[PDB]
Amino acid sequence: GGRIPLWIVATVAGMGVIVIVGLFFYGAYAGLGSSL
Amino acid sequence: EPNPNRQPVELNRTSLYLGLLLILVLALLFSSYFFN
Amino acid sequence: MEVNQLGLIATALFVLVPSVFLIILYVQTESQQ
Amino acid sequence: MEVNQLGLIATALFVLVPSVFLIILYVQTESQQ
Amino acid sequence: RGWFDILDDWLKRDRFVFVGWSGILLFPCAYLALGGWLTGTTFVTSWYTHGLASSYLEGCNFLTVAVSTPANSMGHSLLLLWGPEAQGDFTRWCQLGGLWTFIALHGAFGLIGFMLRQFEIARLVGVRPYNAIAFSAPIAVFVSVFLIYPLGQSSWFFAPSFGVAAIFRFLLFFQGFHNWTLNPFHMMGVAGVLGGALLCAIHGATVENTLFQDGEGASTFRAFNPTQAEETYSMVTANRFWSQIFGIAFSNKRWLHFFMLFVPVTGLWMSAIGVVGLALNLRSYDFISQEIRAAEDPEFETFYTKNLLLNEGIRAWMAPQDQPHENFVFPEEVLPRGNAL
Amino acid sequence: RSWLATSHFVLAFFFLVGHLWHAGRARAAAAGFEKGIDRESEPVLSMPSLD
Amino acid sequence: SYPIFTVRWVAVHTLAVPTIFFLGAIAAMQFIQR
Amino acid sequence: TITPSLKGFFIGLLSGAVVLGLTFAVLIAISQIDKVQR
Amino acid sequence: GLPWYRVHTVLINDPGRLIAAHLMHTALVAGWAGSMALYELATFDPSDPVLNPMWRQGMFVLPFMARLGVTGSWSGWSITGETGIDPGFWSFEGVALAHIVLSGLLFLAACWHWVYWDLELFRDPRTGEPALDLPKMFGIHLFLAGLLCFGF
Amino acid sequence: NLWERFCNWVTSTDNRLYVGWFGVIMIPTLLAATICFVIAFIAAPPVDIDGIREPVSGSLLYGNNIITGAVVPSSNAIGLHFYPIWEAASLDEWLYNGGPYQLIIFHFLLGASCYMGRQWELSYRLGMRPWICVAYSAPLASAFAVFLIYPIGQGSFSDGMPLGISGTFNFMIVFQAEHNILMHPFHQLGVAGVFGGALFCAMHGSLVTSSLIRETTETESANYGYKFGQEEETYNIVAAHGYFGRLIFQYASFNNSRSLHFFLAAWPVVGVWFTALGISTMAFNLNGFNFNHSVIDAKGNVINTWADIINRANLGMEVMHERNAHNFPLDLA
Amino acid sequence: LLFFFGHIWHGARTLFRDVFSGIDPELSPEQVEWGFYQKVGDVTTRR
Amino acid sequence: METITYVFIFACIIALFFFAIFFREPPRIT
Amino acid sequence: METLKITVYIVVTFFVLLFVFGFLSGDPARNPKRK
Amino acid sequence: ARRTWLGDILRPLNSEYGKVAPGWGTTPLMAVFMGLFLVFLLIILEIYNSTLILDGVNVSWK
Amino acid sequence: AGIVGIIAGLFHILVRPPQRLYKALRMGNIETVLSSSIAAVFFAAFVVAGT
Amino acid sequence: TTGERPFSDIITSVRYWVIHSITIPALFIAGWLFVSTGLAYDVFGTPRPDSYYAQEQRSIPLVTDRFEAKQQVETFLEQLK
Ligand code: CLA
Ligand code: CLA
Ligand code: CLA
Ligand code: CLA
Ligand SMILES: CC1=C(/C=C/C(C)=C/C=C/C(C)=C/C=C/C=C(C)/C=C/C=C(C)/C=C/C2=C(C)C[C@@H](O)CC2(C)C)C(C)(C)CCC1
Ligand SMILES: CC1=C(/C=C/C(C)=C/C=C/C(C)=C/C=C/C=C(C)/C=C/C=C(C)/C=C/C2=C(C)CCCC2(C)C)C(C)(C)CCC1
Ligand SMILES: CC1=C(/C=C/C(C)=C/C=C/C(C)=C/C=C/C=C(C)/C=C/C=C(C)/C=C/C2=C(C)CCCC2(C)C)C(C)(C)CCC1
Ligand SMILES: CCCCCCCCCCCCO[C@@H]1O[C@H](CO)[C@@H](O[C@H]2O[C@H](CO)[C@@H](O)[C@H](O)[C@H]2O)[C@H](O)[C@H]1O
Ligand SMILES: CCCCCCCCCCCCO[C@@H]1O[C@H](CO)[C@@H](O[C@H]2O[C@H](CO)[C@@H](O)[C@H](O)[C@H]2O)[C@H](O)[C@H]1O
Ligand SMILES: CCCCCCCCCCCCCCCC(=O)O
Ligand SMILES: [Cl-]
Ligand SMILES: [Cl-]
Ligand SMILES: [Fe+2]
Repeated sequence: GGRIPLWIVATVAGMGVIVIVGLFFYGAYAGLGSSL
Repeated sequence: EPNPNRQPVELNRTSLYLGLLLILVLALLFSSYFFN
Repeated sequence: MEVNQLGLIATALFVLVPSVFLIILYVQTESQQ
Repeated sequence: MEVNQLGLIATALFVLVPSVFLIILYVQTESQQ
Repeated sequence: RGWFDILDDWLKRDRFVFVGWSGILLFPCAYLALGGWLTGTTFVTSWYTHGLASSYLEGCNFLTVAVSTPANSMGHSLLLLWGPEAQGDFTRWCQLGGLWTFIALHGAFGLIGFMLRQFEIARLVGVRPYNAIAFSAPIAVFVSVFLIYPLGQSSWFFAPSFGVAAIFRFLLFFQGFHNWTLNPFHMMGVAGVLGGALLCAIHGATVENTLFQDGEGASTFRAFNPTQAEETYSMVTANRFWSQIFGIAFSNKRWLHFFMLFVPVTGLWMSAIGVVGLALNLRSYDFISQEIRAAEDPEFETFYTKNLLLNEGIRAWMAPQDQPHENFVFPEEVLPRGNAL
Repeated sequence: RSWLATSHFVLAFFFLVGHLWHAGRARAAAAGFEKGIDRESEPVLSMPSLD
Repeated sequence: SYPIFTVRWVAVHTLAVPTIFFLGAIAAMQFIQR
Repeated sequence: TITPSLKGFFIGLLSGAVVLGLTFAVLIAISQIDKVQR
Repeated sequence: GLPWYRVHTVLINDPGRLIAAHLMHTALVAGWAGSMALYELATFDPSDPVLNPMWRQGMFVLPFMARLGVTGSWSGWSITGETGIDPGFWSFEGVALAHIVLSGLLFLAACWHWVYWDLELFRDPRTGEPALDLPKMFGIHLFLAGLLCFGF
Repeated sequence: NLWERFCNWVTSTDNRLYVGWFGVIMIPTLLAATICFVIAFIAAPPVDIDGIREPVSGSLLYGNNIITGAVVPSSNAIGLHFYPIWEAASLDEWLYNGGPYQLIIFHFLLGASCYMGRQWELSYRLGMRPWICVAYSAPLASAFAVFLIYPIGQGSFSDGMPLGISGTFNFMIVFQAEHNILMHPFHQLGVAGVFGGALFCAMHGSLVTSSLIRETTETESANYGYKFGQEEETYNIVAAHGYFGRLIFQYASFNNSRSLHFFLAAWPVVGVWFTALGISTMAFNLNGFNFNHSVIDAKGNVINTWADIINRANLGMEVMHERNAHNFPLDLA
Repeated sequence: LLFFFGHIWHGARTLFRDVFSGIDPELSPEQVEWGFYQKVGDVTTRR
Repeated sequence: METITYVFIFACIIALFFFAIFFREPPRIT
Repeated sequence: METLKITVYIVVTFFVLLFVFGFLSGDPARNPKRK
Repeated sequence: ARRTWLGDILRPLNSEYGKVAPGWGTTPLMAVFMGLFLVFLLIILEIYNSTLILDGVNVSWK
Repeated sequence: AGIVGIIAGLFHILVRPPQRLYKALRMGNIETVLSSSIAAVFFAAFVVAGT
Repeated sequence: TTGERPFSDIITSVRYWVIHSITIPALFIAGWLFVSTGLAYDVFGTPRPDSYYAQEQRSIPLVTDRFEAKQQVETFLEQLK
């Protein structure tokens, strides 16, 4: 039911989204499509 | 025998103002292209 | 300026015909009671 | 034929303005009762 | 009851996601269009159709990815996977731009399914179907721009590619080649869109700033009851405010909301008509009298003539790479340019 | 110079917006109608018509 | 009490499973060198 | 004669028929299973 | 009262006046066809079919007349460039005259159907209400259209 | 007391058009700007906008139409210098150097700021909530961006937006050439704002019109089912919420009318706020995203993207804009 | 294109003729609320 | 004649502005 | 030009003083509820 | 209403208003014909579009 | 197509519509004829524009 | 209200995370390996960074015929990509 608090779920999911988008910006600066 | 499907037609002053604005603005827009 | 000569009549009728149509409808609306 | 270009617009307005004036008056007359 | 009636009962059951009869057309087509765009922008190149990288796999970002149109030599081919061009080869089908026609057709039938969904739900809940009538304008825009415009032109190649920077290219192409800003139908479209944004902002602010005090909380959102019979804001006060500020004001709520319907829908329809005109290259490109005067008088200058010089620059400098099938080799000395720059 | 000028124009404009918000709200709260119009004592209903 | 596999389950997973697959793909793409 | 494009058209027609038929068969089966209690 | 954009909704339950309105529209379209053909004939230059054909002269309804077999004129020219051909009655001028006459006749029929709207044919013979049997109307019109298509 | 009577007249809510003190500033400036705009749009002589003695004709009498006519921005030789009438030797010099543009834009910006203040003032006098002026601050910020802030950043009122239709198009195209505004996220937020504003306008109108409560016959307009000042709501918000919640899903639908109308206010206002800030931040030459030659293959060959095609179009506009005004390779401002 | 809009308009007018002067003023909230009916808009499927 | 046409249409628009503001249908509370 | 300069300065000063002293003349009290 | 000679003759052609066939009638036959028509439209569209290429059918001015 | 139209016209003269299709398509309403005719008309208009 | 368990009840359940701490990383790893093994290049025909050009060429492999476009792409790929 609710044995894991929803604020923890939202915090972890948001941190994962932040990590993924930050990885995408790092890849904008590294590797393919970085102009270097 | 009068036709029983005849109906009165109405156009209020607000509708007159809106329609005149539409016609005049359309004319102002399309007059340059009509003159070309 | 070498404009289209039918431009004047086109613009004039484009103004007048729907305008007088709306004026006809409004004035006949006002005379109803 | 080299005619006056304002001839068309003059004739058109000469027809239109008094005619629509009379039509306005007639249609508003019919809607009275 | 019959299989048809039992199936109709199942399709119209109340769920989190309503399905309906229109769902059978909508959900496959819309899902496939969206999945094809994501698949194309993630994995599929434009190297053989345009000579462009257009996927995340090639190093493009979100702004520069696109599912590009097929090559010009394909013409207006439907480019079916089993069709004579791809012959069932999925890899070649992706390389030949078949994903573009896939997305365009599945999107068209998805939009048809969505308007049918609007009609079906409006019939079921007992409301008038004005939302579908309003949605006719996005359908008209999509059909005119993505279907009618390339059909008028030489091939699917000159349709918009499904991507951000590709759509920006489409905008600049229409400026350079069609003078689409000078088209009065596009002007009516701009008027409709900006007037709809104005009406949205002004109506929202007017309602929020004429609310009745129906609660003691400073945050007024709690004070509204969904089933209440009274108006939540003062129409009389709003009418007097706008009458004294602007001169004119709405006094009929129903006319106000119909007007909010009417403005952007009419704008989008006018722009679709203009796009059909551009599909046949029937442009509002030039004013003939100004051309005659500027040709015979080298001192007559307007912003319109400057815009024409800009369009000449756009065409000459973008044509070799935007249209690689023409094999345009423009030498440096033929390129129009001003002094210095 | 570009970074500082752009950032502080964004901040200055948003602070002008915030000043407008809080100035209007302070005026309405001091005058007593920041939560909306009282139904029984609507001021416009006590005013003569414009036309 | 509540059924597990519904229409909502199907729609949610048809959106979510390819989303996570594609996110893993693009995350792998971030480390590709030319 | 059967050109390769005619064979392709028949393949596409059969694929469309199969997809539509499988869709309606699944929908009819689910409707018969999960009925409405009137 | 009725708004302007709904005025013709008075015709919905009046089959006779609906027929009169359709007849008037048909008269207008046929009169347009005749007058457009006459204007094009007054402006057409037939002397150079090679470098000044009809599509260089902005002729709109002349190609549609030419498509189905009308090639000659009462003035003795033909759009194919041949001379000495007699078009009979069905020249471009003859087609335009036929359309003008048809427009006039449809105008008269429209006037008659407007005045004599109350016909027993347009009423249900069981309730006395105005009613059109639209499926059988479609059957009759489809039969007539099929006959005309087969004949054409 | 005469001053008290004048104060009572100025702040009176019984005037047909409300004046207020923001109005006592607003009315003269807007009248001056309007009169000067009409006179200049009809009859102004050509204006040397680029400062290179190549005057641009913008008025109707000098060969323009409605589409091509404009009030041409002041001379590049003037730059940011204040150029009133009394700083010119004659009116002919003032008209040659583009003085009407400065007069009109300064009077219009003052009048429009006081229009925002007047909106607050009338809202305060009527007992309303005061934030309609906050909504109006977005187009006002846009006008300030294109008429004042962009000239300030570029260093000349010649780079401000011309007061005309084709001049506006020229402003757009040159702006895209020099700043890549399409690739700027603030302009993308603005496009989202205006597209969403039109979308939500049509959506809200169609949903309210869809749920109108039957108070009329098929003969009469549905709008006559509403009477001005009626207490009862003219439409069924529960039915509209049910329709929209079945259209997408239930929790994507507003059931609170106040929340819905706040969203309608907030979306285009925030979007236009961001696009006005985009114009100002590109006025300080913080341009849109540059992805030219970003995608590079293994050997080092440039693999073109759609951004490179945009770059080709921008290069065409750049080399053709103000074709006589540049003497040096870089277009620094 | 304009006749596509005309077809949409007249199809809407035909299929929704009972409500085109406005929806029912006595429309029940249970009709548009969720879960009151098993099938949307069918009174006989009251749950 | 083109300049006269533009100015005439503009003047009619301004006159319509005047009549729509000051000679409107007065909104009456009901 | 000089006469026009002083004339415009007088007009602008008059309107600005009207604005300033109008908003110094008990403007918060000119609301329909509190005063 | 006015009775006329032509009206009397055309009267049986407008005397079955509201008459219907019971139940589903000939709807499945209509569905079969509609499917065949859709296939036919697809055929002619693919021929014009040159997706379907038939022997002896050169879709060009020739 | 003329022969097929003759046969279908004979069918539609002799065979009444199904009750299901009569109710669904509102065959007692002339506006359904207007809607379907406008649909066929714009189909034919698109066809003639393309050809 | 529609007869399904609310999303808050599901995503805060331990059973959901028992399933999904397995399923979600499995799909993430699947996509990662779909790219990193190079299967995406083969499935979709996307050029590798060493596959846009032959070593000494600067022309672009653009298809110029409708019905031999597959053969043109295969010929272009045969030329050492
Ligand atoms: C119901 C939803 C729906 C709809 C409307 C469409 C529509 C379309 N799809 Mg699509 N598709 C769908 C679901 C849908 N799809 C699904 C779920 C998938 C995943 C499997 C796909 C996968 C897919 C691919 C991979 C492709 C398409 C393509 C197309 C387009 C051309 C298809 C064609 O010509 O076949 C027409 C076929 C029919 C209309 C079926 C005819 C049915 C009637 C009853 C006749 C049956 C005759 C008989 C019983 C059997 C055949 C006789 C035999 C001799 C052969 C078309 C716009 C192509 C495309 O977009 O090209 C760019 C393409 O390549 N689709
Ligand atoms: C006055 C503010 C200001 C200014 C002018 C700068 C300027 C700069 N910073 Mg800096 N920074 C700031 C604040 C500021 N920073 C703050 C507050 C932090 C803490 C998070 C940092 C942390 C930081 C780091 C860690 C780094 C920089 C770097 C840089 C340099 C390059 C920045 C870049 O690439 O932009 C990127 C541009 C953006 C990310 C765009 C941001 C757009 C925002 C989100 C718009 C917000 C709008 C508005 C406020 C929202 C209101 C909403 C509305 C509804 C009300 C540049 C000199 C880099 C550098 O070179 O360092 C040497 C670097 O590595 N900064
Ligand atoms: C005795 C009758 C008659 C005849 C012989 C003609 C003859 C002609 N007319 Mg004409 N006309 C008539 C009556 C007639 N008209 C009437 C009553 C009107 C008023 C509506 C007009 C209005 C008119 C105009 C406006 C024009 C002509 C034109 C022409 C000329 C070219 C014809 C053409 O291209 O047609 C083209 C006809 C078609 C493509 C027919 C389309 C049929 C559709 C597809 C049927 C679809 C519905 C159907 C029921 C579907 C089921 C079919 C079934 C078999 C399965 C030709 C000389 C043209 C001309 O050159 O003018 C000078 C022209 O522009 N006519
Ligand atoms: C065969 C085509 C056809 C027919 C018979 C009808 C018939 C009807 N329509 Mg309709 N309509 C059509 C096509 C058609 N429409 C198309 C293509 C569209 C999309 C543009 C519409 C959009 C539409 C709307 C939005 C509405 C109707 C309404 C109506 C009804 C009242 C009309 C009225 O009083 O107008 C009176 C019209 C005028 C007094 C002036 C109109 C002048 C127009 C705007 C410009 C001038 C056009 C010009 C004279 C004709 C050019 C010919 C053109 C075809 C080339 C009537 C049953 C109304 C309705 O349902 O009422 C309940 C309604 O609200 N129609
Ligand atoms: C019923 C109804 C409607 C009306 C429907 C109508 C008018 C239906 C008409 C349908 C028609 C004419 C269908 C025709 C179908 C023809 C077909 C499928 C022909 C197929 C031919 C084939 C597969 C030939 C292939 C071959 C070729 C080309 C080469 C040969 O060497 C080998 C071979 C034989 C395999 C409306 C208008 C949609 C409204 C609602 C109600
Ligand atoms: C084509 C094709 C197909 C299809 C397929 C599909 C259907 C797929 C799907 C796919 C999918 C379905 C995918 C997905 C994806 C997704 C993604 C990739 C996402 C991402 C995201 C992100 C990154 C986020 C973002 C955001 C936003 C948007 C905003 C702000 C914030 C954030 C940042 C959070 C088939 C087989 C049928 C057939 C053949 C062909
Ligand atoms: C502007 C325009 C338009 C429109 C147009 C129209 C719509 C027109 C119409 C037209 C028409 C609609 C025309 C008509 C005409 C007609 C005529 C001209 C007729 C005549 C007739 C006659 C003459 C007859 C006679 C007679 C009689 C009556 C009787 C018997 C005998 C006779 C034969 C003697 C459009 C939109 C397109 C576009 C834009 C522009
Ligand atoms: C060059 C452009 C020319 C444009 C021409 C435009 C033509 C427009 C004509 C409009 C005619 C309206 O038709 C007119 O309607 C009014 C009501 O609406 C009718 O009037 C009827 O109803 C009213 C209202 O109950 C009664 O007072 C009246 O006794 C009765 O006859 C008139 O009998 C009819 O003549
Ligand atoms: C260290 C030295 C500082 C010196 C002062 C600095 C500058 C500030 C000047 C402020 C003067 C404004 O003075 C202001 O004048 C008006 C006009 O009589 C006064 O009087 C006003 O009172 C009421 C409400 O207040 C109004 O309805 C009335 O119309 C008006 O007469 C104000 O009550 C007073 O506040
Ligand atoms: C309603 C229409 C549905 C659309 C049909 C979906 C077709 C998807 C599958 C197509 C695969 C056939 C191509 C393979 C050809 C072969 O090599 O045999
Ligand atoms: Cl320029
Ligand atoms: Cl320089
Ligand atoms: Fe609203």
